[PDB]
Amino acid sequence: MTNIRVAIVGYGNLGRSVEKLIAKQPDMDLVGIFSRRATLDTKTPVFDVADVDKHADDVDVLFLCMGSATDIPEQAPKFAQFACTVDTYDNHRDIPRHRQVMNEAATAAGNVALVSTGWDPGMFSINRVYAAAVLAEHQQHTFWGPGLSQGHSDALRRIPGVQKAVQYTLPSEDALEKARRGEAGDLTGKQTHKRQCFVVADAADHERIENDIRTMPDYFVGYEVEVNFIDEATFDSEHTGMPHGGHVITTGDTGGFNHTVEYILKLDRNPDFTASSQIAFGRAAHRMKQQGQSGAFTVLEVAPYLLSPENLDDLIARDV
Ligand SMILES: NC(=O)C1=CN([C@@H]2O[C@H](COP(=O)(O)OP(=O)(O)OC[C@H]3O[C@@H](n4cnc5c(N)ncnc54)[C@H](OP(=O)(O)O)[C@@H]3O)[C@@H](O)[C@H]2O)C=CC1
Repeated sequence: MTNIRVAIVGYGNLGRSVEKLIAKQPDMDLVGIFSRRATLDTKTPVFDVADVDKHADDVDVLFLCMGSATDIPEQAPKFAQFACTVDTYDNHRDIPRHRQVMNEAATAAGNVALVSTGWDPGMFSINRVYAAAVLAEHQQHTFWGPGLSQGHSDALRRIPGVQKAVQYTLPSEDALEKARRGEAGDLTGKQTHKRQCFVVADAADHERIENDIRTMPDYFVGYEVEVNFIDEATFDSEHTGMPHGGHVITTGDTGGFNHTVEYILKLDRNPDFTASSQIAFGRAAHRMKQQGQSGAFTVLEVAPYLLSPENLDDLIARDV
């Protein structure tokens, strides 16, 4: 058994998660980390991202863990010419373009690029397509959370007087139920999710801050909001985590008979589950290349069995 040689590009939250999780794999060897920074807090060999071309023959798959916002769009295609790549790119409106670009790079180099893996895009995208394909006439919605929202948290932190803050996006239990019954067709995004804020500020600024939040356009205006002014000690203790998750609910009618399909994710640590998904798809990319395949693919184009470290025969005999 020849293990798959993998490397990590970008050492942030995701990068640390995949590094830590590769040890739990029976068929993978971490060759090193390609970073823009020289000094990293790890015993794993660190290399300059500029020297990827010099290790092209020591690596089978590159786990791209840089920022989706800017890094991915411009850097990703370059790495596809050196080995199979796996990213968790999440800009939905840019995925078709990303795929086309990654496909040209991967095809030319003869590698396989797995784009937009993770839980969303990723696992949620898969369930969305499966549930919609099965239930011809259907209604579908995806709720996010309970979970930390980085975008909304930043809006909170930029309010004058806020020392520390975090906001959790929580799906409205009322909206979830309606969706399960198939009566959520007419619900706005303003009523499917609730917003919970935890702010650390001087008691004298509480009245204003609370009002700034409730009237903040786009972010909180029109939503059910709940503000909590906690002690710094309480914040550091129970609000320095990265939890997340969500629900993908699909309902359908088969002639006077309703069917509900619900996929739920409860993650204690977002980067850990994302890394787990990315890794599994890393195994799939390698396998696909072996089978003579090349190009860029989404999670919708890989047969399920490809992500598993077990042989197909064991899977069919035990899990089908
Ligand atoms: N599809 C999905 O379900 C999901 C996708 N994602 C995507 O995955 C990505 C995850 O990145 P994440 O680790 O959370 O974010 P970070 O910002 O922590 O990591 C981003 C990049 O910035 C760099 N950098 C990291 N830490 C530092 C630092 N301390 N000082 C200076 N530079 C640093 C890194 O590159 P370098 O080491 O080279 O400096 C790293 O690759 C996101 O962009 C998101 O779009 C996230 C969750 C889910």
